[PDB]
Amino acid sequence: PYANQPTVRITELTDENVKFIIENTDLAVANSIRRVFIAEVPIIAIDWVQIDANSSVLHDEFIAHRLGLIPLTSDDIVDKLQYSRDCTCEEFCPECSVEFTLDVRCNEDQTRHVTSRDLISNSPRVIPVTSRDDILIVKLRKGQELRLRAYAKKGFGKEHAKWNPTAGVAFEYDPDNALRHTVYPKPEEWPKSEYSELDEDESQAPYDPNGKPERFYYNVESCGSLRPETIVLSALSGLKKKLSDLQTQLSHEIQ
Amino acid sequence: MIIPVRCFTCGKIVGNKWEAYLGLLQAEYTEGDALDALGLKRYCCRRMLLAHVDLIEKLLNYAPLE
Amino acid sequence: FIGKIPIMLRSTYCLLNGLTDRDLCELNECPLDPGGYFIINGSEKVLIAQEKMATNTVYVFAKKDSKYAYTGECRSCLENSSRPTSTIWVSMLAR
Amino acid sequence: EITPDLWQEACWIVISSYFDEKGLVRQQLDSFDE
Amino acid sequence: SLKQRLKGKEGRVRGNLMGKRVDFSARTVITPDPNLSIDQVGVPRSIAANMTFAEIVTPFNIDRLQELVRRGNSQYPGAKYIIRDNGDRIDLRFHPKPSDLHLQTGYKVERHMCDGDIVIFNRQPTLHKMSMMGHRVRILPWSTFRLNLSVTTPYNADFDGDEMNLHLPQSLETRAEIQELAMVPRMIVTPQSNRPVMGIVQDTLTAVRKFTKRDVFLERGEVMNLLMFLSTWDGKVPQPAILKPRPLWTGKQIFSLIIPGHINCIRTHSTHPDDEDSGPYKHISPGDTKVVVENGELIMGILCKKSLGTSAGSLVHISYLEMGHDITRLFYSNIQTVINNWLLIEGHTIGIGDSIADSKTYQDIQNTIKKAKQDVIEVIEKAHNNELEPTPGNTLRQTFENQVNRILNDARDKTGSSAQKSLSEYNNFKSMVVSGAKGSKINISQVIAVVGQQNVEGKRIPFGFKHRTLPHFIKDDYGPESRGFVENSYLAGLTPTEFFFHAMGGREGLIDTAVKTAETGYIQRRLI
Amino acid sequence: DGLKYSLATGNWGDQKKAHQARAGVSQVLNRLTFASTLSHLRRLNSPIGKLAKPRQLHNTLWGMVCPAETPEGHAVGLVKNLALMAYISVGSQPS
Amino acid sequence: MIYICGECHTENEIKSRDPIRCRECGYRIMYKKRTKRLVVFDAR
Amino acid sequence: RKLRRQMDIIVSEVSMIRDIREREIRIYTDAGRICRPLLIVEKQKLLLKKRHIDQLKEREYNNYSWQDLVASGVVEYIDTLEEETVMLAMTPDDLQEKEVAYCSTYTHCEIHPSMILGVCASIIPFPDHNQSPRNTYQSAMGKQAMGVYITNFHVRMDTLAHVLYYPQKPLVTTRSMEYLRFRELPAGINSIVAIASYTGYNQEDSVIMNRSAVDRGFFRSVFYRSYKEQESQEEVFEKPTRETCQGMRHAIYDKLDDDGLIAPGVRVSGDDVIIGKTVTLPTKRDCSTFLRTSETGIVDQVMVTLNQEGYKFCKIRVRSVRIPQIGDKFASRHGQKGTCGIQYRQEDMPFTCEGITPDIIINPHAIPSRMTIGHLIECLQGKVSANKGEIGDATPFNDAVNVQKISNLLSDYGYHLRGNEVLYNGFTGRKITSQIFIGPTYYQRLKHMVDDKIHSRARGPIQILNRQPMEGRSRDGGLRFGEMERDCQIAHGAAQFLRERLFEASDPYQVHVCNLCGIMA
Amino acid sequence: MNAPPAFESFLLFEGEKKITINKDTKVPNACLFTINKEDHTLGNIIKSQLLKDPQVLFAGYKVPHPLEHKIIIRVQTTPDYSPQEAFTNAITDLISELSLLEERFRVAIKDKQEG
DNA sequence: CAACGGGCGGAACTATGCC
RNA sequence: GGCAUAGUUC
Ligand SMILES: [Mg+2]
Ligand SMILES: [Zn+2]
Ligand SMILES: [Zn+2]
Ligand SMILES: [Zn+2]
Repeated sequence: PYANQPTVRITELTDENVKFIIENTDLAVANSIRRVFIAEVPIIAIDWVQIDANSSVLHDEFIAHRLGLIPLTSDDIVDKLQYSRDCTCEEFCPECSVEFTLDVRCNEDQTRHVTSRDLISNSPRVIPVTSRDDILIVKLRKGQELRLRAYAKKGFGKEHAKWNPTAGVAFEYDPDNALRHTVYPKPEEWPKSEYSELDEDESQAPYDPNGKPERFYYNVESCGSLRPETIVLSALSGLKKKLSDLQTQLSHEIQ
Repeated sequence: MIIPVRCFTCGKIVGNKWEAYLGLLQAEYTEGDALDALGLKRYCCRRMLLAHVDLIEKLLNYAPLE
Repeated sequence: FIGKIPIMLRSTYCLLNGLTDRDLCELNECPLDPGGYFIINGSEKVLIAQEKMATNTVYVFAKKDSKYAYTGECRSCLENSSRPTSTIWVSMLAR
Repeated sequence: EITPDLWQEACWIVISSYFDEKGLVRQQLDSFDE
Repeated sequence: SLKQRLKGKEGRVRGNLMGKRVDFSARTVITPDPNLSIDQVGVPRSIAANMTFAEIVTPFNIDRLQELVRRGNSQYPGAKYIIRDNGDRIDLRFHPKPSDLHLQTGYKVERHMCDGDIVIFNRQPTLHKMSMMGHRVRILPWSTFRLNLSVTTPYNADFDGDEMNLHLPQSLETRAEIQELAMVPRMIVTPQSNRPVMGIVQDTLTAVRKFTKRDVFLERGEVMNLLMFLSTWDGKVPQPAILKPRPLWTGKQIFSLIIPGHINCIRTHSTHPDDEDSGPYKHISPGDTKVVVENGELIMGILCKKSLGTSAGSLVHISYLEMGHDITRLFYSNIQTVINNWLLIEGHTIGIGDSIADSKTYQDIQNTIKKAKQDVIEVIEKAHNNELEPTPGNTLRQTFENQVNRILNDARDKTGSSAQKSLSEYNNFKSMVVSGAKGSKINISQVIAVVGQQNVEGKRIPFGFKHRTLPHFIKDDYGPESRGFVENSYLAGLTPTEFFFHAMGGREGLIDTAVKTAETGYIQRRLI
Repeated sequence: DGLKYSLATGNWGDQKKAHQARAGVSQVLNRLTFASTLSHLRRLNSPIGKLAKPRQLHNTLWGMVCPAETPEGHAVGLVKNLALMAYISVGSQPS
Repeated sequence: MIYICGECHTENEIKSRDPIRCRECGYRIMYKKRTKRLVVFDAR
Repeated sequence: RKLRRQMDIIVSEVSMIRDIREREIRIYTDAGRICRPLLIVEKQKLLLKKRHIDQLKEREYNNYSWQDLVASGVVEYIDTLEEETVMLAMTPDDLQEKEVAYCSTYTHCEIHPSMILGVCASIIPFPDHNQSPRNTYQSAMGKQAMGVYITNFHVRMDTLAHVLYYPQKPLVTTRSMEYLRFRELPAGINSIVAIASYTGYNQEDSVIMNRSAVDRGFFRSVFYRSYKEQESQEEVFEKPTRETCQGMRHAIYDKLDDDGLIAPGVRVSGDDVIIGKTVTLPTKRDCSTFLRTSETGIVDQVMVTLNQEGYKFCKIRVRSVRIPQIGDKFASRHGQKGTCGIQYRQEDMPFTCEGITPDIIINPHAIPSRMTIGHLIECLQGKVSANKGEIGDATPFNDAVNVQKISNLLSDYGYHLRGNEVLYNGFTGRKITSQIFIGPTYYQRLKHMVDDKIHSRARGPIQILNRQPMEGRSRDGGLRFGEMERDCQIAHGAAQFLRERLFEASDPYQVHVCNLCGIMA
Repeated sequence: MNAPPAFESFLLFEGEKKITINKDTKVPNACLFTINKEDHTLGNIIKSQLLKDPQVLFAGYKVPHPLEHKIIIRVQTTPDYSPQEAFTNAITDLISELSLLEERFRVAIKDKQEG
């Protein structure tokens, strides 16, 4: 009637990728962590645009939508910030948002590429990930002009998918089909998984009636906003705070 | 119209790869080799570059109002 | 001067006939526009090809329960001059 | 000088030349011109 | 003229007295929603806030109605008007003075439509009385008319751009009329053919067969979930069938909990042979056919279209006739929810692997086709040598055509039988055909083996050109290919002549569909 | 005014006699998609008013008229579209 | 009120009760200039 | 025939027919005959040669073209009633060759048999694996898809216009789309479609859409509408004032400028005033134009000019971005149409081993009865093409493209040959027992949305002659309660509901009558 | 037009309570917990943890409608044990497991980089 | 036997020309 | 405001 004793092993760790193996954990817990990677990890992204001049070939909502999807490095200040709905300011203060400014005009005979290199922020720690190519925003002819002011709030991927900090979360358990959770009409047509521990002749592991899914394999790839280790840690802390607040509310209700 | 910033299916950023992709193609690369070189690993990301039609080049031909 | 005749777009007597794509873009006209329509009071009109029975040929048909057994008509026209058609029938009474 | 089993490109070269010469709305233009 | 004013449709009598435009009506797109009950309809918040119902003030509700008036026309659970006893109207869409907001018994408040309101839902054309039934309103976020899926059959409605009409009765008298007369659960069994007019539709129906196979053993947690989705559940988990070495339930053991009351029924699965009922194993049924329900428990058998469908004497029909509309409604809802949430575990699909046959089957099909073409050639040779003898009552052309068509039909049917009997136990075409969800053995045959002969006006493809079908054939060619017998299946593809002949064949179906409708409507109007 | 009116309304004839004038020529160009524009510019019409014969797909439409593209409803088989390589003669004189 | 000419792209003042003509190019199609009022776009 | 082939005396347009049995020669110079080009076969060998092919493939900087091919006597124009005296061959290198002799006197040959299809039916991939009604339905629905309809849409004031954000050219395309320019102005997006029954919201031709994909710009579009008004008493463009004009409404006039026109970039909600115009009543009457109810668009462009006569003229355009909701209509290139049923986020959609959630989920019951196997083959070919890097060829009659070849090609990239893939459940994380068929198919967003179709009424405007509710969603009209509906209510027996629908809900009235003569008094 | 704002799926509004406790009168020692603004991310963990308890006889959860954000959990336990105690113990055990997992992942990161 | 007259689906949504 | 015509959905 007690908790488990999970263990981890990090197979590969780079600047955009973490591969690890969780063991001695329940499938529900593993999948809940997998879901929290995608949805409930706070990220800084642009959420308020005011276009002073737009003589380009894309309309204002098009440009604003493109601006929203440029990822900003929120490695360290995403914890410090507050939600704009949770702040004492009127609309925006430095404690709950980061302000951006873009002002580009083309006066040459060559098409100019307005990229994320041109977004300028007041805080030096929240900058587009392509500022230590570039994310193209719009192209300008001669005489066309763009100028705007934007504000970067804080949020997570349940609200909008621009706050989703990951690129592809590969989740897989039981690479050899020893638990028969999926049934193959022909087992020999199916390619073996990357983590399979079988020979070149045997296709499926023999059935294991007294087994449960353990040893989940992950691969969390980051979209550049957070680094792929803080995505995992923020998910374990982020899920842990959801359970704690549930326990607080239950204790009030019982009493 | 213009290449999207993110891949629709998974969210990997493909909005900074169109110029590099065109340059690789101009440098005598096959499309498969160019996509492999740019790091587009899964077909959801690969189709974003394979099937893109860049109309903003055509839209830039017409003179602006001002 | 006896009147004004509408002109079909991209035809030999339009202002866009023979122009290159750069000139078309200068005139704010799409180089991909196929043409072949009229501009009447702003709106764009398209004539629809209308099928008709071939003229100057003898066709022999039959009618279900009419007086005649077999009929034959020759819808006759003269080189698109005038007198549009004159369908002469040479029938044959039933038995 | 036959074109054997290389036909799947020859036929489409011919068709491309056709559509480069004429187009798709040639009927309307030719009828109005005449 | 006045006679023209009164003459026909759009004319006064028949266009403004026998049928006229009404108030309190809405029309928008319908989309599926398997989480609703049989007699519920999902309504967007905009339509509800736009349509109103007049409620008379009494001491039982004066506080609630006063709060609604305080909310006003802006907030959705509000009201739009206050109608005095004298009849004079008070507006609430703008800001009124505090004096008019006073409410006393005998007043009327025109509140916005809320949950539980009774409405009449219709899809045009209205053919039988199961096209206008009463539903209970539930308010849902987005802007389409959500409605359940078993109610698709009464309306003949699929969810591809369709629309339906909403009518809101305005008086307690008519509301009670619709509640006691035209509610959806009360129209389950039609008086046209004394059969249930609605049944399980194709997705719970393609999955209840798989659920009710013998192999389905359910773990403890899966049983917990499925029971969590049961609305008519006592609260006691039944003893598992397999008790050692691991507790396992069974799909029948849970469909028994779904089945209401003490219903006794005996049906037969759609793949039940003609020897089980005769030889031994009559009551043992090796293939698990011969559905038996005793005391409301599914003892044996596999459930399909012939048990849960819209046919006479089916399980749903027995449930209605024995228990009533109020229990048959729960029967439908529970079947749908439990089977859908189990299907989230098993899954379903359809693909090329399900539409591809085996090499031996391909050899059989090609052999049969070659034999049929040879036989047609032989018949043509005998006819040319004048050795063919006419059949009494038929012309020489008629007997030749009859022999040719008979040979080709035999070929098509034999290839179809080979394709059917060469399927597998995991094939999804077989899954959707055996359970009766959607498709047929002829469709499987056309996908795998042979599309078959194309006919125009009941005869073979005619001679459009001078004595030949197309410019690619010689004159006077009566072979199977010349007159349009497609030897290929849809998976292999059609050669250009077969493509054109198939288009000629499908044009007739499109024409008949576009033609029959007006005549059918006119016949029904004359009868009425 | 005569040419402008006939092209604007579609009633092919004089304004005073728009009763027997055949309506349905000179439609307003479809601009929803480029394919819509092209298939509108290459379109035929059979002036037949319910008989199946003029609505069926005759054998002689091979390579001249699309076997598939047709509207559904009250004009199934009466509105047709040219095949891809089909051409329509412009006319000459047999001198 | 300032309207931008559709041919020479030159803005010129035109008031009410005034033929819509363009100086120095003689065109007849004029476009209104973009407003100075500020409008806020979510970046969704 | 020799003279027509040389193009010396008889133009290539003229047709010549010999009726051998009836001894008649018919020559037509008429206008209106319909004809198509055909290759010429002299003995058994095409007159088209490799020299012609090379001179054609060097077409640039060589002034050798189709006219120079026709003038060489290689191809020919054949009208319909000259086709009755000709022997055609569908494919040269297959029908001219030595066989068991069917015909050894071929007189012509087909260029390619796939040129029998029109403009809208040349975009269907693998049409020979489909069903003819499905091909017809796709031919119908190809004129309703939303993409960029013309490149100069920014200077066109068209009454209604719809343009997609990010169109894509198909990954599986027909060879004859290069002539239709579908590569340059496409209409649709390649979507990762999984054919599965997930939660029951795609039953009966419905579609489950990924909401996270939609948040990234998937199938998003714009809607442009144009309004016009001219000042034909004395109508004048001017800003009305509440306490000086006779006619007035409950709308806002504070958006307008001095001359009565909204400047571009001004957000206008439903039931606002765009153009303010006033009639001097012989003291001023308001005839302002109002936004069509519930648009919530932004003014895009305002054009001021003079009409034919000389009155001032104005056209104003309004744009509104349309994000795909749960009522919008989508369709593939195989006659499979459906409406969005519900939208799930990325965390809820089922995923593969590699984190590839489908963009669209469609029901497996749509396939067996409709027999659109071109859909499955297009999905498989797209899954091969997106990995290989090429763009698949789906021209109708090929003989060099088989399902077996496609499957073998797909097996070389690590996937199951027949296209299936093991998916995991989204909510619970457990493997789904049945493997799902998933791959990139080319989908279209049809013109039919739900925001342009939702309509309701409760005591609105009323007609003048009959005093019944108006007709038309734009006029807040009611829904007709026809004779079939009243017959259904008669069959029900709901007499009071029927009387309410036909009398009280519609026009009620009262009159007086004399008890002696039945005449209104 | 009828589009709910995105934040309504996780933000409690004025008046809404996070969790409400109701008893089940069909079977003794049964209780239903209704949680507002939650989904499978919490329902699945709580159910799977309740099933580990040997004194829990029933433990399930369901989402009554995907368009309305609300979670219902039903747990029945053996006598001399209450479902509220089972629920609280489940949450405590989940928190302990997550804390241990985070500690071990952090030490694994430390070992992997610079080690 | 011939001539004359009335009869021929149901809903719904856009657009354009004209009085 | 009304009359007419055209297209489209089911
Ligand atoms: Mg339908
Ligand atoms: Zn703040
Ligand atoms: Zn991707
Ligand atoms: Zn100018």
